[PDB]
Amino acid sequence: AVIFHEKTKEFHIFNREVSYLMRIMENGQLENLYYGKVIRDKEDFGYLSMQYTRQEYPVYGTGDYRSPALTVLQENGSRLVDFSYVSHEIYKGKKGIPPLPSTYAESEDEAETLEVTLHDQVTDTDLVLTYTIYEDYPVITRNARFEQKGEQKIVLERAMSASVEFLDMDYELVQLSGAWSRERYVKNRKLEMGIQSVHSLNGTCGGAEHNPFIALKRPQTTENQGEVYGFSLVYSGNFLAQAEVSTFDMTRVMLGINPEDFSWELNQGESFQTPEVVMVYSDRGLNKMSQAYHRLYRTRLMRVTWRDKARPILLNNWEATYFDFNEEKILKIAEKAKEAGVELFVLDDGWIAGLSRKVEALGLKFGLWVELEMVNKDSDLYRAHPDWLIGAPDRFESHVLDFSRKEVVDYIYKMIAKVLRESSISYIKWDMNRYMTEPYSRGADASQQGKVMHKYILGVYDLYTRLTTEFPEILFESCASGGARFDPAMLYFAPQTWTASERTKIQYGTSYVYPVVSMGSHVSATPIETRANVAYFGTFGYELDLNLLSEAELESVKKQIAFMKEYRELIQVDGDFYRLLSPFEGNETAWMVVAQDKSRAVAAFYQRMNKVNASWIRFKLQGLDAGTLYEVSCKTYRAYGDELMQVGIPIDREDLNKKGGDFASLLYTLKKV
Amino acid sequence: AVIFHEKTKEFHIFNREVSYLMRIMENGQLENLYYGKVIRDKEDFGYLSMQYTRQEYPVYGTGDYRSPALTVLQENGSRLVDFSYVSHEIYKGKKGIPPLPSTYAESEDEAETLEVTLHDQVTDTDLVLTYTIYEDYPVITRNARFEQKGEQKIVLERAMSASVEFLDMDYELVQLSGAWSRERYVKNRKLEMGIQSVHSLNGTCGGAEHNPFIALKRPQTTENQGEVYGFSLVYSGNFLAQAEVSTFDMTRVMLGINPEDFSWELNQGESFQTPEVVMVYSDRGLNKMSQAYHRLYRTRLMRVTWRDKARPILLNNKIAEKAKEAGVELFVLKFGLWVELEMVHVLDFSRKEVVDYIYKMIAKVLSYIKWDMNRYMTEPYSRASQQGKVMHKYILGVYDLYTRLTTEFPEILFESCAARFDPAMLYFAPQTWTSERTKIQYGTSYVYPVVSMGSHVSATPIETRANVAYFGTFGYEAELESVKKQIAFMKEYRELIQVDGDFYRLLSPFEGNETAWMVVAQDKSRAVAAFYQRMNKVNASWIRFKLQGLDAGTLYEVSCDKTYRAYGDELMQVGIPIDREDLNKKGGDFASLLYTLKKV
Amino acid sequence: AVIFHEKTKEFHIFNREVSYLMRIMENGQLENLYYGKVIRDKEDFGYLHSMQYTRQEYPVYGTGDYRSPALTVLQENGSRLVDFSYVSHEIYKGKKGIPPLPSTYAESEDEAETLEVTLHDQVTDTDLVLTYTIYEDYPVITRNARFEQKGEQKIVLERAMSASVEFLDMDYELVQLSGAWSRERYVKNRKLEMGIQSVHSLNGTCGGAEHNPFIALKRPQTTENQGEVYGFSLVYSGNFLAQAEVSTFDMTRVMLGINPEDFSWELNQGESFQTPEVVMVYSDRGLNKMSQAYHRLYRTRLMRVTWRDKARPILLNNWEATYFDFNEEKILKIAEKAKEAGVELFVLDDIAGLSRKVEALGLKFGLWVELEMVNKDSDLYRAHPDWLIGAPDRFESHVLDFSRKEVVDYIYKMIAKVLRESSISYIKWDMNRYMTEPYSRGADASQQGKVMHKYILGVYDLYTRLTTEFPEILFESCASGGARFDPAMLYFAPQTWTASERTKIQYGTSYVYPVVSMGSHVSAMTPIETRANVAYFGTFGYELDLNLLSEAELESVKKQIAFMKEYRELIQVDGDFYRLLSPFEGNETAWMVVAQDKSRAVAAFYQRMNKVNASWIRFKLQGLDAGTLYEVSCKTYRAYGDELMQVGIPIDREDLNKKGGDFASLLYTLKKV
Repeated sequence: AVIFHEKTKEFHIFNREVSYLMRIMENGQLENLYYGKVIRDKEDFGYLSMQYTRQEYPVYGTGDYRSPALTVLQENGSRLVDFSYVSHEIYKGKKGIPPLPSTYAESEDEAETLEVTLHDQVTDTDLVLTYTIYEDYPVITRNARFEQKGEQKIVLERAMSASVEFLDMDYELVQLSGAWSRERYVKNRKLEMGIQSVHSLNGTCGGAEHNPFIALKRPQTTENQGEVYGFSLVYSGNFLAQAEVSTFDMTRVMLGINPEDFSWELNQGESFQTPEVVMVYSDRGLNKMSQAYHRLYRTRLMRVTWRDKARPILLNNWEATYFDFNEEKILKIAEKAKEAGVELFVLDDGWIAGLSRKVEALGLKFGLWVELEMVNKDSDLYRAHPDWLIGAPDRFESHVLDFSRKEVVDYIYKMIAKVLRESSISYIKWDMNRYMTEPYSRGADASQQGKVMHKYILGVYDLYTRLTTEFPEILFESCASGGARFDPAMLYFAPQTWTASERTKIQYGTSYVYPVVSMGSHVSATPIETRANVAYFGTFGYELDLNLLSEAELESVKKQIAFMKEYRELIQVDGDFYRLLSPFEGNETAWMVVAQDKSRAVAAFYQRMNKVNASWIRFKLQGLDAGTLYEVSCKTYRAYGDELMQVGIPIDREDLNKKGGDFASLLYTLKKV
Repeated sequence: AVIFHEKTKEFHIFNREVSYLMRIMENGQLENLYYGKVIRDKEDFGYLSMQYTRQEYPVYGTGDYRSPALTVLQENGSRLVDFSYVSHEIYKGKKGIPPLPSTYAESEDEAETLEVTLHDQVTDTDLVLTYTIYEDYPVITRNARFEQKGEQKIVLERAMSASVEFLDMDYELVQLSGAWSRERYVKNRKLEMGIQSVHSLNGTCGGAEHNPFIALKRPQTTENQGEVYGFSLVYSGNFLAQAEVSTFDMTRVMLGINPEDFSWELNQGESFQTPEVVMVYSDRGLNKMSQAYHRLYRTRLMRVTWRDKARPILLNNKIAEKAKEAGVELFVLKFGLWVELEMVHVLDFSRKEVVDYIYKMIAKVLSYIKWDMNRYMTEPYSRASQQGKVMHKYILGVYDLYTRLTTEFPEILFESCAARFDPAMLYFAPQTWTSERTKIQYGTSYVYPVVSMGSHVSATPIETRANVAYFGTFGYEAELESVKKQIAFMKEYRELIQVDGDFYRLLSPFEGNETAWMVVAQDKSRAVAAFYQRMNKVNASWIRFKLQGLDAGTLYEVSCDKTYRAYGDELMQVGIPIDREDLNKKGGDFASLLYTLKKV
Repeated sequence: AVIFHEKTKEFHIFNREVSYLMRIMENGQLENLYYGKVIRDKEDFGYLHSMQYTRQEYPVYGTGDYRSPALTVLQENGSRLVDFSYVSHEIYKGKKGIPPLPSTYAESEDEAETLEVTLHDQVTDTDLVLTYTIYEDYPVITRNARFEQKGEQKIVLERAMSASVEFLDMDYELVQLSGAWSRERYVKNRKLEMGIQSVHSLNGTCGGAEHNPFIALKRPQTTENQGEVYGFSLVYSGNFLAQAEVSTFDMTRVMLGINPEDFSWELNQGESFQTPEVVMVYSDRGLNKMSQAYHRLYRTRLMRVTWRDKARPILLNNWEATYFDFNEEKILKIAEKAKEAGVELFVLDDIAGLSRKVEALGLKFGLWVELEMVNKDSDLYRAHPDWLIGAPDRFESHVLDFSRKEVVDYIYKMIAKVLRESSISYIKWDMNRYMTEPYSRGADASQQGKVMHKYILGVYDLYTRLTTEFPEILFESCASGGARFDPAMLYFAPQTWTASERTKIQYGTSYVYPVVSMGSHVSAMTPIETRANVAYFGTFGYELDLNLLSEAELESVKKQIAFMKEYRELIQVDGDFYRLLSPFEGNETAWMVVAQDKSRAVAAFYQRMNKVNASWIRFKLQGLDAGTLYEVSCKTYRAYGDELMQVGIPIDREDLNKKGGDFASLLYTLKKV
């Protein structure tokens, strides 16, 4: 799928519906030509002065006067660098960057890879650019890598993964942002002459106010037609998503790691790796782009032994920090299992090895709650190794343990593994609810400062690596209270995570890029029916006390559990998410799930505020198969596919008025014949 | 006046037109309380983490999670820093910045100054914040200074000049952007979560891409009513103008020099001075802000010589040619010259050797001299700890060269061309060089005075070009007698257009195809107005263009350059009727008209 | 305030705030010149000077007219062509009064002027009179028309518009007030484009049931505090037609009047026709000042005297008593619930001895009465089957005819017989049906074109005679529908009937109606306090069942009654309404009332959606003097007027949270020193 026309010195990245053209300029740099819909192969695209050309990896210190993408600092105090093409090679299959998480390929003819090498002469460093194209998907990935061959000591202050340029300034930025309890809201803004960007500086976790995602769509693009470009970045630390335009009407969008406190330094024989981006092109709409992400992340990125199974039905329990009484817990589960029929029970706080075997023998699994920090009073590390705590000297400390140093990592792994080795724990839940302040390391030289954030992230990554390669049979939750680690990397390590009108808006916002399975939803102590109807789509759980609920509620939860146990196979692992109505610019939301052979479906309709004496409603589905006699239920009638998609399902708005107040909802079920 | 309210530790500053208030908080930092319309005095404005409060000089790494305005690197390798109030004092006047240009006060009853000292104990560094309030105008200036008293070295990585915060995001950023041949086109955008900014990294030229000026206005503000805020930076090097809104709807703007390739080292006993910013508030539209800026720049900024004096008419390309004296006062090839003192391919003004060499070389041959530069910069390196100061030192070098020349020869009038149209040059070079020129002049008039722009007439008829070129400095580059009549007119009104007048903008080239402006004397005695079309139409409706900034009292004589008399009120509401296809099509497209409004 | 410059033949009406300027053309028609800000009087306006392009006062089709006409008369020749010419004019002082319809008045003959111009046609020998009135110390102008027949020829009228105002440019917006019932009188604004934009009402009876007869025309940048805005209102209750039309030459034209869909009035020798009145208000400060002008004018010079200054009484209603004709339970009610709580008016829904008993307890009495409706069973039907309204050989499904005088006199005799014996002091008239088959069985073929305009005059004269016989009875001109809410009913009946979907209705309708006319009520999700906080503004009333209520509620109702009885003098009869925040943009609402002298005020605001982790709010008020110190909150502090207007009152968002959920209210009160 990759060919090199030697006569013109240009490349071509084929696919079924994606094309990418590159060329080697006279100066020796790399220039883009086209990127979008597929193009038939031609032998010469010749017919198609910096600051006026589209580059692949710009560098400051030349005629180009826009924002750069790379910045080095030599010993003599200069920021000038340039370097050109020396060699390249075409490979087959993903190789994988070792220290960082990434995607992978199972077979051999599933993907293709191109690696091109560029070399600098004055400072003697090497830069390697990697491109990857997936068969059967419209997805392209890229990254970069630095290697030093000479003796000079260089310092890296700016390093971005990707850089893409266009020739037209008529687009419409899209971003996901919001504070906690209202996070991942959809915002969109028009491009204007200058700079527009989003970023994050929380330190410990990823973006808590912004999400490492950014889109670029035409003004007329809607859920069903139009052009759209999507960029996603695989990282958990500080980042920067910038999209500037120039007065000459050219757009340049870049992703990468935040250069706010990046001061990485290289020596001879050392090397540096950078996170990779994922680019998807869709000419049919946001539905198609979101489906591309859903399929790719569900299949090619999540850990094996969890891609085909369906998640269990958890049942946490709230309390007032009572005592460690044994009989009450064992009686509680017996009630829950015998009656409700759930399949997993989790204990919280500390309120235990012997307790693990009893629960398993009863007919259900077990789970725990863990947090990884230290306290200045009783952790005994404060009186054992005071320096292991983070914080600069002579500065007041407002605690978080230092994961930069390898010894700490090993201490915890040897300690936590001591607990995960004799009991039958099959579920655990990681927590983090603190922001990094005063990021100074007491175990590093003054010249090695500025690597602290990246080293911290690498440390948490390799701790997860060791733990999950030692005990490959348990499940993980990314976060419990922070709600700010919702990034693809944690999905690679922890298969899921934690996130009613607020819930509807949040889920609609977050379904642009992440799959439905990874979303964690629960039912808390508005009738239970609407909460169940909104919590069906995703992981399903309960946080309730069985004593406080009457028998009618027990029958209701039994029915709900039966329904979810029936349909979770379709909803989670084999389906396609379709968005129909938007919570924004309206007061109604709607979505549905359709199997891969167009044979079953589940559609839901929600309301936010009651309307009196309003108009009647038509509910138009999508994604079905025309010319197939579907049978709709929930009252049954039969209808063809095309007319059901085109005239919609009638909705009697008095019927939802009976269902409740201000939070009515409905479900529908389809079949084949 | 300014008061310090020692009981509650609050500082109040005001010109009877606006009221700004600060407060010393618990940890010794400063806060912001209110900034806008003037308010009276109470004694206790007490009823009114760090990431939610409003501060006027933020620092990163102590709980704040937004872009900081200060970043210093210490030997230990850390980048953390704290400052606390230690003392304060009050001046009367304006001491001014020794090494950098600034606005100057002449009498001591014209402005009052506040200075607050903040001290850091770990690095033994001093921070001084300076505020100035002008009497008779609603303007405020700020800057900062850094002093080191200890022994260890520290390095400045980012030093901004201002930081102002609000409590709502309901605004609309106004910027002034463009490219070569089309500079300074007005653009509007809506504030939204994230960061939006304008920057410039060109080199020696001062804002070749965006002019260093931003505004911030309500959605409903037109040219005649509404609120507006104005920020202007007096500098010629690389700059940056952020505007960030958080998720709690808290806007925060900041101005300063670009931190892209800035790294200043401070040793024992050393000092660093930052450029000064100027703020203006208005509650009656953009016009009020425009007159405030215009009057201020040409009142206490431009040289004391070319202030009450009009500008000479000029001509470009010997005694035989100069014998054609049709009213021309000055010739360029009295006498004027043109030089390029910076190209040889670019000199290095950071060192003093080249400065002295060129000074002697020019003073050897040294009433009108120009200055040209046609290249930006390339490979910013100088022949190891001072490599980051090259841009700022180059700017300081051209600044001191200008100072020496203007101190030596006090009469020679200098211009400038390249677009380096900053408020810096005007301090040394009082004037600068600049159909299509209609939109360029309209945009530039938001901040700069009308005398600043240098207009010329090239070789469609000539009358329209003359009409558009009257406003500014008039110049040149069967028909000769018309040229005699043109210079006859310009010599009659330049005492009003140039020195004593107020500029008003009536129609807008954007969102239309008309353009209208006019000037008015200090009192309402005389005026001149003009209305330029662009492309002629057909079956258009009748026209009745009105007037503003005018007295609602006495009579006027509307000499349609047919004379009729009318009161001020009507001229405000009904307007002057214009008959399309009778006079506008009489000349064709690009039609223009003039008017006069003598009083009695 | 009116001067005729006979040398130039132009009129000039001015009021030290507005200026209307007219001219007489060469062919005998009237041409407009200017309308807007006041102008000093000059000696001549010659320079301000093809029938389709000139601006004409009262346009007529034909004779070169090509836009929509304003007058259309049919003659026996079959022609439809007329023209008029100026013959005379008259000037005097004080309003005179249109006898058949209602209108504003002047009480001192030094507060108004008048101009009457006469136009004559010779082919048909008919006369037309145009009237103009100007109020001193108000920016308001009125105008109407009148038709007279002199010759023996017969004419038939098909179009009759009350007014026609026209401008020079299309840069405007249209502000209409339109909605269905239970969501009535919203605000929809619409731009102007080449063509026709209009609103109308074809309902047979009541009218104004989906489009209130009001229209505005404001600049695009006009807000509640600055801008230029025009106002037009129509004093009528039947079918109306408000039409704004623009031409390809960019010249708007707005006209009001009667809907000509079923208007076929004819004029015989010596007859006459009178058309309704329009009211025009110009404001240069904004919608607040325009609304204040309407409020003051309608409250003073249009509402019936003997009620313009006294405050309305607190009333109580009982509908939840179901339907049982027992006795002494109502006595126990009025004795120990209503009287004790402090309500002075007790309204009974659906003899004479009971009324006297109620007065002994110290209360007034009320009643409910539907007048224009009959049932086939009703004795009236059996005895007089033709008195109804309908057509032969047509089905219908019963409205009683008022075109005939016999029905009017019968109804008046019956109702006066009822009222004389009892001590009634409050009556609520009702009408909850529309008119279908508008045909009369008493007129001949020629007169079957005026019944819809005729019975409106019938009901007008019925109220005239009733209210002049009993000049001490309050009237409420609605009980279900809220469609008779227009100025004429206000002239006859001082007031009428009307949380979420109520704080928006009131905000919408307060543009052109004083807050005295509001028929607010309290009825029993939400707490009682937040409903009272909305019901305070306007007439206060209760619709509850005090028998079924707990003591905690009866302890708060007394406080509510005390507060309303304290502040109703300020709120109703002497105060200026100010609008601060609008519900059609955000999710908050706010208003306040200020006394005539800046001495005291009351403010409040509401929210509709509960928010979490939101931003700070500075509730800033206006319409107040920056003179002195005053503030009380509910403790208190002190502040100057200017500071209070510019920085506002801080609001702690936690305080709203504890004051209930999703519907939070606050009340503030000011003082002098």
